[PDB]
Amino acid sequence: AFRVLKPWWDVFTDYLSVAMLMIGVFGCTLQVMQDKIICLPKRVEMKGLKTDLDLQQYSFINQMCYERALHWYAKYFPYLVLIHTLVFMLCSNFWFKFPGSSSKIEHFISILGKCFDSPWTTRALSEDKKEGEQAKALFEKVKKFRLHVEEGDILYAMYVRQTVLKVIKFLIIIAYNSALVSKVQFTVDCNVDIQDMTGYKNFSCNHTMAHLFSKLSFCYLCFVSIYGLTCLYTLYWLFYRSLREYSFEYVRQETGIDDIPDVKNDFAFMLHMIDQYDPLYSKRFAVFLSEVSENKLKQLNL
Amino acid sequence: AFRVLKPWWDVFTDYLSVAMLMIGVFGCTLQVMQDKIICLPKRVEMKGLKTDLDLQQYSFINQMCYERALHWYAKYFPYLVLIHTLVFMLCSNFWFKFPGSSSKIEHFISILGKCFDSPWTTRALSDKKEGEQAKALFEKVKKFRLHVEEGDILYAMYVRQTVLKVIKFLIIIAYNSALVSKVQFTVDCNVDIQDMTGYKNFSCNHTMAHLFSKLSFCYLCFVSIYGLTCLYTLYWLFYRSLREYSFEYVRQETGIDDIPDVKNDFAFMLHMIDQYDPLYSKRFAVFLSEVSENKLKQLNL
Amino acid sequence: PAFRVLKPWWDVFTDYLSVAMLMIGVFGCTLQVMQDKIICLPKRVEMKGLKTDLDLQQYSFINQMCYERALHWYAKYFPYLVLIHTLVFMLCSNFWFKFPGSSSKIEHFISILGKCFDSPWTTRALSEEGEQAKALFEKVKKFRLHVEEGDILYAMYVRQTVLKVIKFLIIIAYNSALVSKVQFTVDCNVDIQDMTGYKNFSCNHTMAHLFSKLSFCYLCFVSIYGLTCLYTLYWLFYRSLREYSFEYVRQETGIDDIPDVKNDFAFMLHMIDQYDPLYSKRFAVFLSEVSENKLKQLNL
Amino acid sequence: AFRVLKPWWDVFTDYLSVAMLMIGVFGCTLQVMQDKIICLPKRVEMKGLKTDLDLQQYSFINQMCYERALHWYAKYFPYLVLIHTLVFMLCSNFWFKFPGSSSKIEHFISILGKCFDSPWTTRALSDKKEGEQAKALFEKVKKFRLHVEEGDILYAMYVRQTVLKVIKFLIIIAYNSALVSKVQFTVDCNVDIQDMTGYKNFSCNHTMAHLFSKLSFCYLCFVSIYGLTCLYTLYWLFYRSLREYSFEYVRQETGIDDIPDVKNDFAFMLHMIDQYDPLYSKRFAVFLSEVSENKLKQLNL
Amino acid sequence: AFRVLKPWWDVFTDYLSVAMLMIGVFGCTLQVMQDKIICLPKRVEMKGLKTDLDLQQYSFINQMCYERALHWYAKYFPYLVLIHTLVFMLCSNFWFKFPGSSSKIEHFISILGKCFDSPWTTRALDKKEGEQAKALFEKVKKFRLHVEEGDILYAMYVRQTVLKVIKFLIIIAYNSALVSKVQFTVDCNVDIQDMTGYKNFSCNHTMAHLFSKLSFCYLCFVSIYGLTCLYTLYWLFYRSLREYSFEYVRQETGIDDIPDVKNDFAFMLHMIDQYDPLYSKRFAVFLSEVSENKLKQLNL
Amino acid sequence: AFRVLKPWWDVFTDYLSVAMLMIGVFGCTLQVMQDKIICLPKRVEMKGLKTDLDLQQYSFINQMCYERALHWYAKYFPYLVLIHTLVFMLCSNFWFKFPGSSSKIEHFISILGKCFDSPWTTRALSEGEQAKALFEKVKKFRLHVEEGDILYAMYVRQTVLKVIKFLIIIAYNSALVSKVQFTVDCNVDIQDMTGYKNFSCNHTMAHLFSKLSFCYLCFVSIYGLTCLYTLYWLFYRSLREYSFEYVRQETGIDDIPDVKNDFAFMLHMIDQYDPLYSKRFAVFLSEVSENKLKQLNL
Repeated sequence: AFRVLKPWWDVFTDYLSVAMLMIGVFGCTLQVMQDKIICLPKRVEMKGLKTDLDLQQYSFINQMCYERALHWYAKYFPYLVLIHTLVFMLCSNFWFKFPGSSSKIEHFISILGKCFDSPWTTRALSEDKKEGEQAKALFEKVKKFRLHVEEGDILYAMYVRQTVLKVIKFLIIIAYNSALVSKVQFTVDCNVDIQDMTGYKNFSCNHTMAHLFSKLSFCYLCFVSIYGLTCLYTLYWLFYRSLREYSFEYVRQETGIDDIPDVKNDFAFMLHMIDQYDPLYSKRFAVFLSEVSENKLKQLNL
Repeated sequence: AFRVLKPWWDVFTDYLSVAMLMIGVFGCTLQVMQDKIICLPKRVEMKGLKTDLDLQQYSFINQMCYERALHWYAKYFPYLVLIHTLVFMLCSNFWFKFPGSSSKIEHFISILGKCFDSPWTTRALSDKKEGEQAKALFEKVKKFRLHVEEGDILYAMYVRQTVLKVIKFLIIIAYNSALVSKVQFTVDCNVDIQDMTGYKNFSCNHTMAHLFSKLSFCYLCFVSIYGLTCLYTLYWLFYRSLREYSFEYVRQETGIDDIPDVKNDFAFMLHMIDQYDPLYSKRFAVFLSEVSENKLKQLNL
Repeated sequence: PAFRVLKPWWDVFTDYLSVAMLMIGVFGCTLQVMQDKIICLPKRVEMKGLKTDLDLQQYSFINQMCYERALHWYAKYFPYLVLIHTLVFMLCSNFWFKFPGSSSKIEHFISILGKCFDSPWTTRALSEEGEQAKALFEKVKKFRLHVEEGDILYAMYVRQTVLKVIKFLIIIAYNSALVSKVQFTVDCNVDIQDMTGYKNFSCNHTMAHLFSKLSFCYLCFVSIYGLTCLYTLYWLFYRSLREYSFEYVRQETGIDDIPDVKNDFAFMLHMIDQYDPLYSKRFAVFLSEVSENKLKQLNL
Repeated sequence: AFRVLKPWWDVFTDYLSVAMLMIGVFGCTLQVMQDKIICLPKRVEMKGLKTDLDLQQYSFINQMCYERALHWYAKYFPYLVLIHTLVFMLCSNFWFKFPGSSSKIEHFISILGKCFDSPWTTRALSDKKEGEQAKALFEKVKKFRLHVEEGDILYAMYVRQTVLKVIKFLIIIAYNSALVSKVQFTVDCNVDIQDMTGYKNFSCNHTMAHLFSKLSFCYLCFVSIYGLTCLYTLYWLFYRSLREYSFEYVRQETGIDDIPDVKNDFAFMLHMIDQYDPLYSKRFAVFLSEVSENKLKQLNL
Repeated sequence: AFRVLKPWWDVFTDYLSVAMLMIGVFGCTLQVMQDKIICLPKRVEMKGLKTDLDLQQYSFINQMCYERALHWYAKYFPYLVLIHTLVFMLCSNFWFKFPGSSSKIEHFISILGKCFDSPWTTRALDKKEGEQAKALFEKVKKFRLHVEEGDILYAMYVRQTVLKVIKFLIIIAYNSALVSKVQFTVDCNVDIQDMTGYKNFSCNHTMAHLFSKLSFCYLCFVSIYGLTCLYTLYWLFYRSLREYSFEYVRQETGIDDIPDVKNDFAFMLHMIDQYDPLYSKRFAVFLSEVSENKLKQLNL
Repeated sequence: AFRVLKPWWDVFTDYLSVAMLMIGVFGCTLQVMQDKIICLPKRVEMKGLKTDLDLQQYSFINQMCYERALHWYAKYFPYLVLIHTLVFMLCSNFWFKFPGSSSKIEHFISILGKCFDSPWTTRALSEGEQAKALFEKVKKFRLHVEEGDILYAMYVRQTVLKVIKFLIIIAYNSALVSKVQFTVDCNVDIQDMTGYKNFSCNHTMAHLFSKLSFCYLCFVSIYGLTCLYTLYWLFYRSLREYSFEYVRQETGIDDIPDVKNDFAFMLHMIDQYDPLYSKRFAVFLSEVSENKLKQLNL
């Protein structure tokens, strides 16, 4: 699968998002099962007060003040969480499933798998007709892959745009979610004009799930902040190391085959992406990139 | 399997349809557990007001004003969404199963898959079993090129389905935008029940009126994106005569300057595949020249 | 299962329609007994309310007395009728698999075609083993004496579609006739005064504006169903299903002596070539004395 | 595969029984969900009557009049439906699963199945292993004829079973038709609870009275059809000698003119097997002539 | 393959046991669903009586008179029927899983299954088949030596049947004794005067007319079960099952050197011959020394 | 699951545990379905008595007296039943899944299953490579087990824990069975907020819990009796030393040695299921049989 093409920052978030999502789901459930606002008329030994209100006047007051007193944030806290998590997940898996930049990844993975474990690699890095035929076919495949992928830049622009979009969505969320968080309170006042229906004008209301939504909001800000720090680090990683230019220096130094060229653009990007998992697949691919090795295979074929 | 024949617009529209179904199901789920209407009579220190009504008269009033005061759009918003999503699903994946129509596509897919990995293409672009495989490839290519060139059964149907989807777009957006303002919270109910209840005018509240409005806005936006994608698909479909294909670049980049020009359904399929990866075309075009057949026969000896 | 190739497109279409009809019927029945089925109030023929002075059980007495005295019989038993009609359709669609007289012949035919479809001699004849081919030929010979003796496997297939068409016509008739009798507000005039004190009541049927909509849907479905059946009723009449003629195979193979079969074998070939038009081609070679002449020559 | 020995009636009655069972189960299911009875006292502008009764005295009245005024049929109809259906199913099944009467059936089925695929059967109608298998099957059939052609234990039980089922039909139809008129909607209840409630006469409504009646009618219909088929069986076992079979058609057609006429259990079972496909009879008949055995012996020597 | 060692009576008994179980679960479920007792105070135009009792004093009275007036049989009838059914089931199967009486059964059944597919039996009534027959003969001798002195596979059968019969007698006894105490309306005289104000109440038990019918049905079913078990108990004792004579097989096969088995093996043969009286002949063929001498002669 | 390595003791105790769990679940289900307390005030022609209490003062009274008047046994009986049956099951099952005492069990079962059907047993009591392999695996397993302990002490240690737990359960169930009453009195000091100080309460599941407690006591008693008999059976001879004596006279072989420790322990256990596996194993325990097999192989 696409496990080799995923640094830590691209799997770490792959869990954070999930966590975020479940919070949202929990909220939604608890917003439906649990009760809601409860409102009582205000009058601005001990004996109780008689309001002389029915069982439907109370429901009318409750469901009028629910939407005439509560701030829009308190009413819909978790739906925004679900929307944001869904958009984040859509961002994380954009260039994997987009045609025009998906076949290249599949071909690269297939060729890397083929060349990772080859007898010719063992023979070449140490210092039959079938093996020689397979080796020659794989060299031709590598050459055609190089000429077919070493011209475009689609697998880098998409990734840059993706990270930029995730970072900006971070900034917006931490902006507004932090702005509107003191408006989730417990006891509110409701001043609606229902005087000819119930006989009372001012009410005091208690929102049930206020404290819990406040706690969940703080947890969500924390998780988002971690997400944003990870994304910022990735964005720094992209824009510092000149990711569109590879350099086979260490392979040349500790291999002895001093003719490996420096590939650029998309292939260099993919090499930089695959050496963050296990820095040896670059060696195996570099084996199949020297005219010297091709000449030695031709000579041994005879 | 079939992912190769599904361009980006198709998957984009499928995701939009999935989201549409999700919001429809969300609305349907909420309507059962929360939605209701509460109606009170109108009479046009602080003390309460006595109406002197039972628990049966209140239910009478509620369920009468529900169906005599609410606009039909507010009552059944999400069922329309579900029906439209169902129609959109039916329109998609419809040009696969109207006739059998599976042999014509699976045969082409298998042909292309076996042609892509044929070493003969690589050798031209640079044992007995290889010769037998090449002979079978040529024979089945000939059979399929003879079968396909019969008419238009997998091209016009695509046009019909896209046109139907666009028409459904226009209608849905039109009447969802027209009536989106009939979802209100507080309404006035004027029913003539005075000889059994005593009150004539009532004021009612619909529980879910600030949420159906937002779900409607989200649904309308998703609809608009869907329609824009469909319009682009139609523009691309009708801008280029996809029933005729020319191997202009293949002959120049390969040197075999005798490859013919195929048309109708086969050309349509070739253009369909050209979007995913413009490499299968050359691999198939390798097995389309009689000179290649002559070379294969000569080398098999 | 095994009896899958013996289903033209309209058969699976009608199966899907029938299952959808059953879903609608069960949905309606479930929604029926899920809520309060009626709300009835007495009638008395600044603003202040009216005190009926009725207990909590007198209201239930009134509700369920007027429910079965003011509602039209259609508004109550709609889902039950939907279920009954769907079950009848499903039973009718399969009254040619379970009858032993037709089941035996169908199993024999399917076994013969299964044996013939994977016989190398068919490929040999079409391109232009041994004892098994001869034995299969005698099996085919016996087969086209066992079945070709009358009209049993075909008479019931044309007898059932007529019944289905009649049922669809009757359903349309009495379901469009009585769709406007499902009202929302009704008047109930029962004589319960020594128990309650009120004689005239006004009632609301809660799910009256729902059964209406479902009804429409139901009609539409049967309408489509009807059309399909009509096509099949037309498909069995323009061409004589009891006469078959091997013509294209003769020209595409050259074995120009295959005869024209009649009766149930002809009908079965007609009904099975619409699934995959090659079973007739594969079977055709097992019908000519030339094929057996070549078999005997090859054996010697 | 105990389906070859099942004429059309023995498979029609099974579906009838399933339908009867589902009707009974549906009725028994709604027997509990819906509230049973509603009783109010009788006093033998417009204002209501103040009964001045609690919610406990109402329950007392309802649950006393329920069992002091309703007829036993109106209360126990579904249970009787289920009991009768279970008895019918048990009677239909008391033919395969009785020791001393099940081994013969399986032996016959296995022998007939093996004989249906012997190539000597088709050979006689125009290899060492095949020859010895044919000889062994000849001996097995000869032994079997000496096994189940002495006692009619497998034929008397079928007649007993069908007679009992007909009797049950008669009883069920009789009493259901007699009592179906006692399921009423509105009833009167005259119980002596005056020192506890203050009222002596009550009027009650039985909610599930217009429904059971309908189901009851349906039940009869199904049962009626059931009985008819059983009656047909008690004309098919008695219009000829069911214990004397005649292999006349096989001799007059195939040519083998020495096949014997079996009798008793074997004749009855052949008459039954000849109600599915008249080809098993001749496949078994061909393995009953000494001429065929002599021909096989000559071919073996 | 235990069905062969399962006479007809031990199928009918299993069916009766499952019927008893379904009746019991039926009763328990409908006991859960209902509302149980309803109690009202007694005062030992028409106007209703005001008892001036709260909504919790009714619950107090109802549940006090429940376990102060109802008989112990009317409350725990379903539990008793379930317990009896479980004991019956665990009693009928206590000779398959008890160690020391299970290995013998599996050995015997496996051997009898092996000694059915043998052409030597057909010959009575080639090197590999001869060796297989000799091995089977050696096995016959060895286990016939094995299960010949430990005669515990038939005492357990008699003991379980006796236990079942005794349990039948007890159940019938106290079910007939206490079936007239399931009454509908009862009088409850509890001393609660300073908490409710009333001293005497009259109560109705909801499930007083369904339990009577279920009790009668249970009595009928258990009576049939007991009659079957009584017949089986008579069967085991009118003749010694510990001795078997192979008279008919000897007279029919002319191998008249067959000895008479005894004790446990005689019991197993007596049990098996009542399913299909043919395995005895196969074992008779495969237990004689004449047959093995003939086999040895043929082998050479 | 190792049926042969289970005697009547194990099967009977497993069935008893199943029944125990059944009644425990039944009681817990009824408690969670229909079980509560109903309390009324006390005043220490017939007419009704007015308490003048709301619909929430009753809830308050019921909740307060459900915690100050009901004994902790009356409320938590099914939970204790479930916990104790669970621990019994775990203790009885904690003998095969120990990391280090499992392979010796299934390997022994496989060896004996192979030895049961070996033709050499038939030949002796009346394929050479297979017989040699079986002899080899047998002798290596003997060497491995004769020095490997922690397969006999664990059995005793688990069957002693069951006995002690039985004793404790009897102890605290017999004493607190008379505290499950139906009618109880509740004297809580809530007068300024309810108006009454003394209440009489009914617990709705007193009699049923009494019956279930009696059934539980009987079932434990039987379980403990069986466990005591098992302990007696283990502790009256050297279960770790088996004597191959009758084999010599009833087989003819005179060179059958007596195995030591855990292997003798399993031999003693498996002898009761069927006293014939010892025969098949003793056939292969002779050092002359291997010599005869080697001679016959040539």
